[PDB]
Amino acid sequence: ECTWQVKANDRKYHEQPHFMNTKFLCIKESKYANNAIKTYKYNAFTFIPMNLFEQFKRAANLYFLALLILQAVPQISTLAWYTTLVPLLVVLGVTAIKDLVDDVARHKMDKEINNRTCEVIKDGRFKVAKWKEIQVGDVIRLKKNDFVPADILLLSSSEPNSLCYVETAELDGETNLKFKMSLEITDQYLQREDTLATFDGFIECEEPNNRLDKFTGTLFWRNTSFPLDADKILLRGCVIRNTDFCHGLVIFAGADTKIMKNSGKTRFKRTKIDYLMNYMVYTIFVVLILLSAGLAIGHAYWEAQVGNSSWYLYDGEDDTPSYRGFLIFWGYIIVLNTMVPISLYVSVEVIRLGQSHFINWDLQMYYAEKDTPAKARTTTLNEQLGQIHYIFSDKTGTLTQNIMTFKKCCINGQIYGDHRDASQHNHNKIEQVDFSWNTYADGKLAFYDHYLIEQIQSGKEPEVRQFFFLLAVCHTVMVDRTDGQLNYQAASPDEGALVNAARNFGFAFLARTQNTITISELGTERTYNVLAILDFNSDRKRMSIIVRTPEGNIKLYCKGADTVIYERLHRMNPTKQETQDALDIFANETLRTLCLCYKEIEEKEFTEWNKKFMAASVASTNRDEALDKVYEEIEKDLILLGATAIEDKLQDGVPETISKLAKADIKIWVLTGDKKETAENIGFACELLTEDTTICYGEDINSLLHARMESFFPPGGNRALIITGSWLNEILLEKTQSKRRLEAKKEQRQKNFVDLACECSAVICCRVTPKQKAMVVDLVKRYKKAITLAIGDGANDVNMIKTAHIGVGISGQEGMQAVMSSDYSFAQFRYLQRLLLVHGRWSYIRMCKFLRYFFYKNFAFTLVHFWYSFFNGYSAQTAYEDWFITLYNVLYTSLPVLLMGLLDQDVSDKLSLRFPGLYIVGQRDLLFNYKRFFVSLLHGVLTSMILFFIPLGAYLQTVGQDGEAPSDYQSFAVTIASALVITVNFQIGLDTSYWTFVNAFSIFGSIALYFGIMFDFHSAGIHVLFPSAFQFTGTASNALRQPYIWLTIILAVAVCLLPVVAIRFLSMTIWPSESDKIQKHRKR
Amino acid sequence: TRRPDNTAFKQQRLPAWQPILTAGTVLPIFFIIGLIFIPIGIGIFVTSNNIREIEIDYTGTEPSSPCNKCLSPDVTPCFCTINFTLEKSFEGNVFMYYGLSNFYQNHRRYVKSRDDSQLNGDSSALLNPSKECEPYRRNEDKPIAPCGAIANSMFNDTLELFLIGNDSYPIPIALKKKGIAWWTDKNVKFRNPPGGDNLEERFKGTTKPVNWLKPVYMLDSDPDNNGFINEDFIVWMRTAALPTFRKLYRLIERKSDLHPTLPAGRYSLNVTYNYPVHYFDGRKRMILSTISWMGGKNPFLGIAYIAVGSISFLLGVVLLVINHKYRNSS
Ligand SMILES: CCCCCCCCCCCCCCCCCC(=O)OC[C@H](COP(=O)(O)OC[C@H](N)C(=O)O)OC(=O)CCCCCCCCCCCCCCCCC
Repeated sequence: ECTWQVKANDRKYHEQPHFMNTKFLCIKESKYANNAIKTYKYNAFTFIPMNLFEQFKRAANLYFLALLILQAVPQISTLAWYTTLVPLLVVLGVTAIKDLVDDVARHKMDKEINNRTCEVIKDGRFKVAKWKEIQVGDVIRLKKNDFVPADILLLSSSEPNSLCYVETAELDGETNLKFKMSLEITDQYLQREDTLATFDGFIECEEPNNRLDKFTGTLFWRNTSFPLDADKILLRGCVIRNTDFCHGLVIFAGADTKIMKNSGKTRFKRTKIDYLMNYMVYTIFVVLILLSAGLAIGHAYWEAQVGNSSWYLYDGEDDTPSYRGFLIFWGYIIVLNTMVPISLYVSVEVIRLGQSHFINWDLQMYYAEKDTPAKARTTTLNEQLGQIHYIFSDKTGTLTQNIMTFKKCCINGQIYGDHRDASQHNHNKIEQVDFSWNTYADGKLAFYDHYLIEQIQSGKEPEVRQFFFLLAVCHTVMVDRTDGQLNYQAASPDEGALVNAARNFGFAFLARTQNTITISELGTERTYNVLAILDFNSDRKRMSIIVRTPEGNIKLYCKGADTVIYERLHRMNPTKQETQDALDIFANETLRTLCLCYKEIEEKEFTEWNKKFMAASVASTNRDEALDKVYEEIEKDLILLGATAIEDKLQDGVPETISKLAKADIKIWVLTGDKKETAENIGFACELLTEDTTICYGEDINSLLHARMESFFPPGGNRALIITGSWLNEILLEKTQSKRRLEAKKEQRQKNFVDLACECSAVICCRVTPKQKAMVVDLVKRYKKAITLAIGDGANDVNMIKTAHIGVGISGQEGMQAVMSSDYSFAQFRYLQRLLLVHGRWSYIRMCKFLRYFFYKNFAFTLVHFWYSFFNGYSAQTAYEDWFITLYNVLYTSLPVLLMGLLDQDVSDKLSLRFPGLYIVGQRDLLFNYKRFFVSLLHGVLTSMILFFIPLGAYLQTVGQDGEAPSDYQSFAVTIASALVITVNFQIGLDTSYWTFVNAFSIFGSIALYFGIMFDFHSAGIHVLFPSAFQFTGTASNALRQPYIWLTIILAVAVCLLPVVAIRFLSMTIWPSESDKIQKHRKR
Repeated sequence: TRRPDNTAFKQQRLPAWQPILTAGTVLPIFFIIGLIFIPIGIGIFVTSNNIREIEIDYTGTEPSSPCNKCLSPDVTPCFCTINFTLEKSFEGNVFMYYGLSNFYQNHRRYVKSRDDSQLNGDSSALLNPSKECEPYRRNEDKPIAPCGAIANSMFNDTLELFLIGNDSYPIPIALKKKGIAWWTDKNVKFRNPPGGDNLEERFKGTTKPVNWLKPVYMLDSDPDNNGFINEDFIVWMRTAALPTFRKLYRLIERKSDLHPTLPAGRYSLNVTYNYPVHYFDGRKRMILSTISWMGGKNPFLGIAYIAVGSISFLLGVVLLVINHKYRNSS
């Protein structure tokens, strides 16, 4: 509240003094969001600088930029034409087209978002208006089942009192209808089309605090301007029902109503393995710096001793030797650049981009009915799926499925049973016992118990008649016979099931217009009147009512609970215990229950208490607390009738999914804004918790932790936790001469909180705010730093579906909010069991194995130059052909890496699901870490030692028998190039463990192609019109002829390739891995 | 959206094959290798020790050396002579050829000092080479056609050998001077500039190399071996790979039927000393020996193969016993 003058009526009128955003450029725009919804990432004209700025956080890309700016210099270059451009451009361009294609959808999505076609008074009258027209502070005429433009007040409507309905299941998940009131004074003044057009009294209110609970401020209209609230204010996504048309003023509008100001703030998401890649690139960078420095020192000393001391090595410069040393210290930085190659950051892209398609081509993930694809969204985080620790879920919709389906109750204590539970209809199968006498049968439910249809249609006892009459009249639905049938304009989606069951169980319910109700006794019309409407109370958990028969009979009905009616009930019930003993049967299953009764008062106390009660009915404030006492005065001697049980169909396979994911040592927490009873019901209905679970609600945990401040609970595990948003906040405690100890006061209570929470095996949080959800997410993400996946249902959770390390959105339903803000998506819940067991660990092992071999195959390729430096006088002369040094990690050894990345699978997926104990390695990092990397390094370096020092010792003695193709330079390279190309391919052959025809095809193609081009490089048939690049013609076509050039390649291969076989076999036998244990006796 | 297509590839059920890698499979490879290296190793080591080799160290760096007298004879081409002796005569054909040491023929600033196009016989690169032979591209604005440090410094020395008779008659040895090259290089690698057989007027302006005391076209009267085809010229072109190396210099031919190619006794090596290595320890020498139907003299391969085979065999049994100990035990 800072004198906004929001101006809820006029169009622009721009009364705004010097208070707009005072920046330094004319791009200044309104303080009040008019209609703009700019949820883009950037603009399409100055995309480049922002994209590239956030692109060069890849240290490897900094490195490659340095290589280009370093190599093209016409001083020391030592390499061929600057042709790193071809792979350099790919890594920075294809990712760009990737996020262009994954971001451009926002344009169209918001365009269709910002068009609604409502009626709004932009001039004189309301007019057709797309959503992007309605400015800040206007007047909207909404229609039946509309789609709320802005969060506005309401001035009039169609209903009496201009009351309205909003289905608040958009900022939350439960779908009970919430009604609202309009402005009290103007309930009679304008209420119409025209006179509002002339209006004044423009109001201001408070800038949002994302609280949804205060809404202060007062009117600016005349006649003793009065305060502002939330009961006359509307929200964004609320859908409309039974409220044909309305009228109000717009206070908050644009893309900053409340939710755009509590939900959002995307971030660039990077997987865990990426951080390790960056660290290790830093380490290899510094290592090659030291190598180049030491070698340049060597070169300078050798030149001083021998450089000017020769004559055949005459240069055109008298540059001092130390200048040569400096001038060669930048000559190895370019022949040792194959450390940290460019090939890594291209092949990574193919790996990830391929694996995504495997995510979203899975038939077993393809839903049947809805025809939904289960498609990925990001196509870059595909390996995080193997390192999860905590899953955060929203009960609304995700676990349940918005269906109630009344199950059964008892009569005089006898249960209804399941399949037959009667004499007749017993030798047939379990098939339905036909309901046919019901004129409006249309049963969306099918029962199999039959004594409950024979006693109905026959009439053996009016106890059931009492039950069903109560189940009908004690409703709150707006029954109305509009179109042939009788319409049930529902209010609370709880009684609906029983009401419809009674409706099609003969007892069709009829009109209840004002005070008089009507109902069909087996179709026969009857009429009553309500003696007193006695509503529900949250504490009371009951709603009573009384009807009078036309001839002068009245009843009572409770519609209550057990621990609320088993105290005030009749004292002369023997059947109370049979009903109770059925009820406590109902506890070993997982559906909620209510208790139903009546009291026999006709006239002796009806009027006597009635006069006092009606006198107390009118009240300034004693209508809910003192009127309650006289209200509850007659609430004794409840002569009981029976009970009722309501189920809640939720999903499929969910208990099995929860079991499996518990096996894999994952912690699963449920966060939602729904109330406590539903939370407790789901606690058992999904088997997160059973007997032997000391729940110890928020009060208890607060008290005990305050006392204790092992893991600070009575040891024994299995302590599920139930928490209110208020009590969550209370325990978190966040509602000149600077000391600021509050954070010191906090930030341990948080640590103790999270430790308690982990030491409880489950956590349920009811009545929580969308801000609170992501808040606890990144709380627990800070302490005990882990990996988090958030699976969502709707719009309230979009704040936390975008904070965790991974976000998954359920699709195929109404879902369109998460499905655009997700990172993965699919159309069930049990499908999760395959995402993290078949795809997660497969992806993790594929990527780790690839990334671990891809450094060995480069180290064991580049260190040969370093070892050779000693015998060319530190001169930066390569040890390879130059039509080979460039094609090595392009064409020779590139395919098998990719095929093993994109095809290899540890064990068959089916038994992988059958054994969810394999997953743990991903969490514990038993495949990649800061140690296995150095092992790859130390295994490549030894291979270089061998590769160089075998042909060396071969070439210090004669090799030429009769053709005289002895040692020279152009042979000391071929006889080592061949050894290098053979060793690495044999190694990848050893690592892979899922052979296919295409794998072996690729490997043997690699070897065969290298030798084929070894020959065909030595034919001038292609050296024509190419006369200055294929120098190494006729070198190996001679060299390979003799035997001594062989019988050393085999020696090197053997000596460097057996010890890895020895280590593999040894460590396999002595310390088998889980996959080994499964695989050996895998038929068993 | 519609259902995904069906493909065993897309569903990852393609036919496969798992690793039958077992304690039973592993060991036979170790042991079959352990007995496949020793036979070849000894079979080649015997031949290695069955070759007779002799160096001479033509350099003679000490003052007592018989050739020190021509260390700095900057007056005339020293026609020096040394005596030596061999103990047992040879058979077959023999090769005689020189060798250097501490001569970094693989240096970077040096291996990149050739001009392949002009060597090939190109008309153009002839009258205008490529700017890479930096000190000497236009000494006085003329082509230097065999241009480059590699070609500049082809070492100049003439050797001859005699066998002394019973009346102090050192008769000459009939040594051949052809075929000692790659058959490829004398055919395609680089040829003379085209035209008729003169080699004189087709080298206009192509001045001699600075350190070449004489221009190429009188290198050898033989029509083939003059120009860019003088086979020794090529042999020096093919750069070696280390600071120590032998280049083929001349061959011999096995005499008619059976008698010693070179019966034992004293021999006289008379050589013109013309080349300055005495500054970088370049102890230049010549050697000479035979070649069998198996190979040269290379003990290192024999010893390496023997050691590797024995070690592989040795480790195999340890693997056997350890897997025996740890099978179905703990
Ligand atoms: C039965 C069904 C099976 C179906 C399977 C189908 C799978 C086939 C996919 C084939 C994709 C092939 C793409 C390229 C192949 C690999 C590329 C590659 O490996 O480049 C690696 C090399 C990197 O060399 P370096 O040593 O690090 O560089 C050192 C030095 N500085 C230098 O200058 O060297 O890079 C280079 O040295 C130069 C690059 C050479 C060529 C690279 C081209 C990359 C372009 C890829 C774009 C295509 C992607 C399009 C996807 C669709 C987009 C809509």
